[PDB]
Amino acid sequence: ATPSQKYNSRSNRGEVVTSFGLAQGVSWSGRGGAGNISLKVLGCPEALTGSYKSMFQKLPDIREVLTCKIEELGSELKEHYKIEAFTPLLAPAQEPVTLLGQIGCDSNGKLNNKSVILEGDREHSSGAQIPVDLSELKEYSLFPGQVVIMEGINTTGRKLVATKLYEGVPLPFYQPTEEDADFEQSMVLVACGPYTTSDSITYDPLLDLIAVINHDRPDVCILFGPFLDAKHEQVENCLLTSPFEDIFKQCLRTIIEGTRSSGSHLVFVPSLRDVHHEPVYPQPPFSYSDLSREDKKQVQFVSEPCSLSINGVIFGLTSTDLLFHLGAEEISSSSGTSDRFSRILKHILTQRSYYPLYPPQEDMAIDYESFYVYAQLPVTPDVLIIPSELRYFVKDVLGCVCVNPGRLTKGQVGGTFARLYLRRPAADGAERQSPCIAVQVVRI
Amino acid sequence: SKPKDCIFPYAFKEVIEKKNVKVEVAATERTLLGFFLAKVHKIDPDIIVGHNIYGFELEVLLQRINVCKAPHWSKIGRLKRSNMPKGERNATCGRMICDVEISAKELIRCKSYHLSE
Repeated sequence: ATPSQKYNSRSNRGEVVTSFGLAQGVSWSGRGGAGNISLKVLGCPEALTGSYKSMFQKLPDIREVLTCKIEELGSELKEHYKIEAFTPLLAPAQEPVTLLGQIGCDSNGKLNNKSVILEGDREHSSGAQIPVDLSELKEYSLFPGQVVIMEGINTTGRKLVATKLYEGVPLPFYQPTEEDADFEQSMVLVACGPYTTSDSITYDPLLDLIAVINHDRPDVCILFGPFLDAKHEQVENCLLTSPFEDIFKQCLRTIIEGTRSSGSHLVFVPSLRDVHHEPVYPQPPFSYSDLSREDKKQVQFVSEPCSLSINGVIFGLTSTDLLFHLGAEEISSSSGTSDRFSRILKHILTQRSYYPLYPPQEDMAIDYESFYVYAQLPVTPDVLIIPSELRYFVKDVLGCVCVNPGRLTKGQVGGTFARLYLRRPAADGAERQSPCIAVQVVRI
Repeated sequence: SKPKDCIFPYAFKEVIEKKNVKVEVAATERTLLGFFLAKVHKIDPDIIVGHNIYGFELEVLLQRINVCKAPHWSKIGRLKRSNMPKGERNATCGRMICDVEISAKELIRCKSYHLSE
């Protein structure tokens, strides 16, 4: 009786809240399934396809993974900045020295400037840890697990007085081919869960999204989880009269059958808040066998995180709340006039990972053996999709268009979704020419 | 010597002379380093024995000699050289340095090899 009243009685339906690129109206209409559509998952071994490999780790394997991470990042930075040689962390040196390590706190609390510790690599310093003093450092931006190269003074061998922080270097952009530039204009809708209010199970926002997808007939639609929220009140207390798998199948069938007339490709991205799936990062694609032959060409299941090229344009898809996890445990020297979102996005893009923070948030299960292989950025994505509980935004950082539309339903009230226009301009020019022409974040 | 700022207590020279202690007061670290170099060159020992020489004292001494531009740094060794590398082992060529800590590690088992222990 009561549930789903406030959302249904909303008045901000159809309001556009953010625009980026070129000014556009509300008639965002595409060709649907017409024309050539190139949807291919790329990168490392392909985004993992099987269920998984293990639910049991070994500490030396994690040690090896972390050591390899530090070593490769340090070698890349050394090749870029032409560093002559690194110095062991524990060896005293009167002259200023350069050190390679990873940032970390000395306790279980929040990182601050008085609790920074640099942990060296196994190759050079044999995994030694030294406190770091930031009194003489002008500009810095540090979070735990950040592979960094510092230039400082260490005369006693027990403490580093840092003086310079080298800036990270991102991966090269995807190099277009002659065939990739021959494609036409396309539209991609992006939405993230939850798809129902905090007190209802009717999934009215899901039906509204289906209606919008049918109306706008986009070229591609990406839907992030959770489809069955693990934190939902009726779910966490086990009040439902049907199995979680059956309800998930029912929701997936409703989504697929609803957008059958539109002819738009559907990409379902899992999240760690799905009850019926394995809660380990990275996650395998959704399992679904009741699929007809006609729908096999319109429905695709991808992993999390995913590197997915749509018409030659790379998308980085992740359902985890990386921005909120990383943004809480960061320290910077400037707080007056600085964009926190741009800074954390720069960290994400220059750290060469989909979840660079270590150790992760307390409620976060990560399998590092599979993380090291299936969760690395192959190149710098052309468009980055990072939905988060924070405020919706669209920012151009380091040539990458990062869009966060937010949850489709925040608490008891409705949320927003996003739409993007894609087309690749002429190859020759000032190198980087953004394929993503326009982005629009619109309320649902 | 007084490093940069402090000054010797009054009548320090006279009290030094009264207690017949062979201590030569130097007004600057550069004078101290020159006095040490002259003493080493005149005595010319074959073996120099100290503690934590190869992980501290030798590099500190070389750095403070270079910074203050002390005359004839090569008097720390036995061969006349012009340029001092930043090559720690070859700096004191002609004399053997005996680090007692290293030999203690190589010979005697203990919890820690500091001077006090």
